[PDB]
Amino acid sequence: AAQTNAPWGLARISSTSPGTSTYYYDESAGQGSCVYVIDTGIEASHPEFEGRAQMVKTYYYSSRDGNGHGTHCAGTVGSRTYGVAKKTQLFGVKVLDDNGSGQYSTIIAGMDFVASDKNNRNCPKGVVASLSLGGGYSSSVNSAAARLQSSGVMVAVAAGNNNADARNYSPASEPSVCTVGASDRYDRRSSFSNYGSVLDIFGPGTSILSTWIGGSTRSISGTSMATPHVAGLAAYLMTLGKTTAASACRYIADTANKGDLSNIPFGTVNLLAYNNYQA
Repeated sequence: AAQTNAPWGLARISSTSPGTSTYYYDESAGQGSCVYVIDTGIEASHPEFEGRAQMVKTYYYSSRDGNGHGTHCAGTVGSRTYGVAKKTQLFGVKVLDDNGSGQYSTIIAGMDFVASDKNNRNCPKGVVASLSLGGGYSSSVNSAAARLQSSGVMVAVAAGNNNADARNYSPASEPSVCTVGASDRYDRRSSFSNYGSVLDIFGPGTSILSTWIGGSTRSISGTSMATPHVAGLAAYLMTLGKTTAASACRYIADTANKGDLSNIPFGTVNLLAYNNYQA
């Protein structure tokens, strides 16, 4: 399948080269997989989700995305125009209030929720969790992410937007999940992107166009926008049978574009997510 005039990030993940604008992907498109977007909620009614998105859990007075951040990440995972896996199922877990903030205990509870809730969902191709969130180091947030990964969900988390070593952030520093940095359309490390030995992969993170609340769209930046590219890619690769939840991050890193990124600090992986689809 070929999506002409795709967002640069989608075109990048199916390209050996920057600077193209067509997204190439196998039509299976994540069919039969599930991605949990653990964030501010998802505006499920957005026409870009085609009835494939729904809220399954909130810890606040509403499950509605009053922020837009969770809707935007969900759109990068699986919306028809802006998504990596255009046929996956999107399950919203609202752990962040409409200010974008949330207590670690609520975030931990949401990860444990996903690790149990997947047994209530039909995900024969497998389960992914996209965690475009984080804060300071927390061994209990790390362990919650490790438990979610251990239960058979591929966990993709943002490295963080501090232009620092991700070692001091959670769940970015949990080694067993998949920590995602951000790159820009010129294959530069995003100026804000965290780095370090704990990073596993980079995805498009600068000026990412996706869905927004009120049925709209907008372009915003963050390692938080690189994560749903990797989450979506995983669900795409799992649907294709090329990897499992336990080995998806390792597979994505094995098959990534090597050494194409600039301003990658010494000791950080120079790997850019790549679906390696041959049309």
